[PDB]
Amino acid sequence: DYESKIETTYQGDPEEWRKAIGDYLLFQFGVYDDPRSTPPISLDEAGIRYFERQLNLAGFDDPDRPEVERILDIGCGWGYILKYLAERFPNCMRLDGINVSREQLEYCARFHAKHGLADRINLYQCNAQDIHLLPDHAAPYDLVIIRGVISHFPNELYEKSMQALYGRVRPGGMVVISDNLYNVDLDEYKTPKYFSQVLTDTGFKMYDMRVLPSNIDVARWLMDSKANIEKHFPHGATGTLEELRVLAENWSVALIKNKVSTYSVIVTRPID
Ligand SMILES: Nc1ncnc2c1ncn2[C@@H]1O[C@H](CSCC[C@H](N)C(=O)O)[C@@H](O)[C@H]1O
Repeated sequence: DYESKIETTYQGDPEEWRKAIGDYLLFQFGVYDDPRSTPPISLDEAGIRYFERQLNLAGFDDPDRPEVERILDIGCGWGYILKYLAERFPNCMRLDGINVSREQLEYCARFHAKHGLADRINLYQCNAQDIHLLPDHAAPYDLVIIRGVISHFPNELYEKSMQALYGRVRPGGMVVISDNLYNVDLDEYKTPKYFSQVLTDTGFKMYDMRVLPSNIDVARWLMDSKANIEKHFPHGATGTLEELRVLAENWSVALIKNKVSTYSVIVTRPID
């Protein structure tokens, strides 16, 4: 039922999703402050510049760092992050994606194949808590992406997932996380502290943690996706797209009030 509830969330025609969240189908917000972004900044542009800023903060614009031989994308959505990483790391011959959504994985497979990446990118129906089942234990991960996923995890699944992940990360390896955390510890009519503590308790060293994108940039992404749904589905969106259209206002209000932020959380497995 856990996986059924996530399958329902991300089900529906990817071609419909494109009209709402952009052609790249990236679904963890974006940054609007990149000097390379020419206004008006699209959801696609905001989303990929946000990911590029995360990789910059994780040290991947420095050439004096180890070769990236193996990549994991935990909760790989509609597969654009894996496609981007295959082009950014053209000598990386193994990029693994895990997802519980069969419809997203079926789209990922077709999208990657179209781009000649079917043999470099491996896609698994695999819950983050079962990552011990990923093949080739001899090849640790140099780079792990967890972009807008852990919000779907009960605390126990988050802890077990990070415990499972840690042993499979190469010492010196980077885990690049984006999640939507609460700044307020009360019921009003995961916190940064708890979120960070799970990673450090696991044995990861904190490398960089910050609000990113800014509250106003997350609000802009949400209100732009809302405008997209209202323009492209004037007669009514349904399921997750209608929920997104409604959540956009309430979440944007929470963001302006600083009740919630999106955090860039980059940890490393220590070279010990
Ligand atoms: N327990 C779990 N194990 C694996 N993937 C999960 C998961 N719970 C949620 N997911 C996946 O996490 C994703 C959340 S949406 C984010 C998608 C992508 N990382 C992006 O940045 O666009 C979805 O693809 C969802 O199916």
